[PDB]
Amino acid sequence: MQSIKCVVVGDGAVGKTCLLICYTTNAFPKEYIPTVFDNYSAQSAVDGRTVNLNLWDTAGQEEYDRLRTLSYPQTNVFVICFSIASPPSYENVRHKWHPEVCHHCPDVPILLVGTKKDLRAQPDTLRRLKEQGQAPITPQQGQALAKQIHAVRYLECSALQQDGVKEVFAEAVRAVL
Amino acid sequence: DIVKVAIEWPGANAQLLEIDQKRPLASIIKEVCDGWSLPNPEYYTLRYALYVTEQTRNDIKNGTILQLAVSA
Ligand SMILES: Nc1nc2c(ncn2[C@@H]2O[C@H](COP(=O)(O)OP(=O)(O)NP(=O)(O)O)[C@@H](O)[C@H]2O)c(=O)[nH]1
Ligand SMILES: [Mg+2]
Repeated sequence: MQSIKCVVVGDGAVGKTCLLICYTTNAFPKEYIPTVFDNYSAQSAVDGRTVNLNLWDTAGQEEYDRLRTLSYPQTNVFVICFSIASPPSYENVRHKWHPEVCHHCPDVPILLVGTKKDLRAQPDTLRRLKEQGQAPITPQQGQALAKQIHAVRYLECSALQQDGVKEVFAEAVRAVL
Repeated sequence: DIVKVAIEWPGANAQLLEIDQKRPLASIIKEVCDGWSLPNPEYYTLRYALYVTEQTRNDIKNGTILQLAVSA
């Protein structure tokens, strides 16, 4: 049984932590608590095989930027996240996150994840983003970003609706298995 | 009480530790030194990347990055 080091990165508040909590317990936390660094460990069977999935949670706030990069060495697969309700986090992927990961870990597979998919058609999110001249990120937009950064896969999910979180990490292990 | 920190050592990969604030630094430094196979831990001190002493140990905030340095 092999072990897989999986590191989740993305802008602050995109939902990287809730993602890991939903996959681990199916819970959803009450408040936004910024992450410094946290670890989760899980046994998961993918295509009839079992692996040790060692999930490293990462900080998305700029205060902890360099701290985040100290977790990178020997990462087997990166999960890069952006909020479907935050285009800014969408742009930072190809301009900030993909460059940073590639630099510290070239040739390490990258899985691209659009989180908070349930907010794509919510009135409040639509109005707010409308004032600034933007709309929730489109499925086509995600694919264009995944191609541009050579992500092994593009996935959309919602920890709040428990929709697609399992598949996200099943694909993380596959990318390296 | 507990604090999360990263400890850097040149050439090696940093250690991301949760430090027990009830344990002496000396025990923590010996553990950290073992992590990089370093003997004579008493001749090492943690400093910011300023020294971390027993007097100021509790000033450390979560996410702070420390260096394992050779003492004066
Ligand atoms: N509507 C909705 N909100 C979500 C979802 N997932 C997370 N959120 C909300 O998004 C905010 C940020 O959540 P969190 O998981 O902590 O994000 P993070 O990327 O880990 N932040 P950090 O980088 O500081 O550690 C929280 O309020 C959380 O409730 C989701 O699927 N749907
Ligand atoms: Mg988090």
